[PDB]
Amino acid sequence: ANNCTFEYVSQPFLMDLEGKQGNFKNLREFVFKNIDGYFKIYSKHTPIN
Amino acid sequence: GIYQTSNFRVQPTESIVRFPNITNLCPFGEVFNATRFASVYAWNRKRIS
Ligand SMILES: *[C@@H]1O[C@H](CO)[C@@H](O)[C@H](O)[C@H]1NC(C)=O
Repeated sequence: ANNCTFEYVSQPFLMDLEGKQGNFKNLREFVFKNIDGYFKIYSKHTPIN
Repeated sequence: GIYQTSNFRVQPTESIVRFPNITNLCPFGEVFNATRFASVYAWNRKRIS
């Protein structure tokens, strides 16, 4: 990984420690985007099975 | 009779100023106060965003 430009660091997001056995399926959705030089992102966490 | 002459509106008492913080915590500090500064021939950079 050579020619660098930017490097941002953050803690993990959208992850927990839950223990269950059954029907608990979840859906994760994001919005990747690139507008005005900013790779925008919109999200909506919707736990649903 | 009655004649609508003028209006007497209540003016704002003051103006409250403050910032909502938002994208914050700049590491910009660790630029001037550091150790092992490079030489003149050597080139260095530190992108901050
Ligand atoms: C380097 O020293 C200065 C002098 O007081 C002080 O601001 C701090 O300890 C260091 N600089 C930064 C930006 O943290």
